[PDB]
Amino acid sequence: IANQFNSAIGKIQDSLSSTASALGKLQDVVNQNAQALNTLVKQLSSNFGAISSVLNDILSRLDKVEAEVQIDRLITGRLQSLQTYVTQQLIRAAEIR
Amino acid sequence: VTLADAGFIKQYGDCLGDIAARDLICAQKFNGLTVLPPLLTDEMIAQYT
Amino acid sequence: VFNATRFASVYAWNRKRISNCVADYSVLYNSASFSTFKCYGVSPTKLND
Amino acid sequence: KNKCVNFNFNGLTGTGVLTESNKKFLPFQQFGRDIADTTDAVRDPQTLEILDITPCSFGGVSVITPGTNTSNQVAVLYQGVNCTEVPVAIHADQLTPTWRVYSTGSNVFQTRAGCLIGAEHVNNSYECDIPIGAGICASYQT
Ligand SMILES: *[C@@H]1O[C@H](CO)[C@@H](O[C@@H]2O[C@H](CO)[C@@H](O)[C@H](O)[C@H]2NC(C)=O)[C@H](O)[C@H]1NC(C)=O
Ligand SMILES: *[C@@H]1O[C@H](CO)[C@@H](O)[C@H](O)[C@H]1NC(C)=O
Ligand SMILES: *[C@@H]1O[C@H](CO)[C@@H](O)[C@H](O)[C@H]1NC(C)=O
Ligand SMILES: *[C@@H]1O[C@H](CO)[C@@H](O)[C@H](O)[C@H]1NC(C)=O
Repeated sequence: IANQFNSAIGKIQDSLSSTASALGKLQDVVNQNAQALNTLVKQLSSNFGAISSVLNDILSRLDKVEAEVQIDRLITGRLQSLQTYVTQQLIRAAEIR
Repeated sequence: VTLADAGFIKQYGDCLGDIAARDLICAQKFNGLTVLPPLLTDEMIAQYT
Repeated sequence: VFNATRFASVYAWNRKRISNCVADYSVLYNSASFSTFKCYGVSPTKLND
Repeated sequence: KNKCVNFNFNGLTGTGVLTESNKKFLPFQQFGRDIADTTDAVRDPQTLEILDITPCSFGGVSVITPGTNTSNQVAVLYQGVNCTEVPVAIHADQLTPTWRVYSTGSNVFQTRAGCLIGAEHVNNSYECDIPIGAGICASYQT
């Protein structure tokens, strides 16, 4: 019984030294959190219908009244990108709990 | 399992220059997104275990 | 451009290249002489910045 | 360079600290862009060197307190920060938080979670009262 336990604990070390994907449940959670943050950073490249994605260029090129209509379009879509991220993370937090 | 940020300080000199090209974590932090560290360190989880 | 004696005809409209210079758009836009001064991706106030 | 400024290159306005870059721009390139489509390097239009753009230092501020009926004394965590950035914030110019009496220092502690000010670091361990992060907790004690 002792030699069989000692040999079965040997096979855990050999497998964890040999196979790649066995911790796929833990790597999938790290990958989902990283992919959700990369998706959130990438939504800053979106115009949401404004003349530019770049908030400084709207302010470099347009006056106070023209810029407000363009900035509202970026606020609307970036605020929607955060509400989507936080809802998806609230739904994932329940799976982890 | 390889982590993407543990939360353990970014001090600008480790994130400016070459790293400001070749790292996603600096593009996240320069856009207002931050990882927070866990309360128990991995060394405290190992003491419990 | 603006004060030259003879303009081109609209079927054979002329194009001049504007390069390696300081433009002043207050000097143009503040003039009372223009019936139309209408812009499509920049406010005429911002052209100097 | 190495200083937080309102830059304007060719009409590209922004706020950041400028560093000399080793990025290899081709002759037709004036700017470099991030994955967020923001400019993160520029070629100076006077002397043709490449400047990395990095935003002026920032982070969360967490305030650590007992109850207001226990004390008005608070500690402050500047989270994700090395201690050096809180003195360098010296309020001869502006900040988002206007208050700066903490940045007097004398009881600063570097944690992995950030720069903690207004709490005494003690060597003897206790059960966690207020959680700070990375094994550190705070408590109000004699
Ligand atoms: C906080 O920042 C300072 C630098 O401003 C770091 O000090 C350096 O630490 C390394 C490793 O010990 C040494 O090689 C350098 O010579 C140190 N520089 C100076 C000027 O002392 C410090 O390690 C940082 N601390 C944390 C926890 O981030
Ligand atoms: C700006 O001045 C420097 C030094 O005289 C010169 O090398 C550079 O070519 C100038 N910029 C332009 C647009 O010529
Ligand atoms: C808070 O402290 C005050 C005394 O300063 C006391 O009257 C009150 O009952 C306390 N309340 C609680 C919930 O601790
Ligand atoms: C903690 O203990 C060490 C000796 O083990 C001592 O050198 C150090 O100064 C102590 N730190 C504090 C905050 O008292």
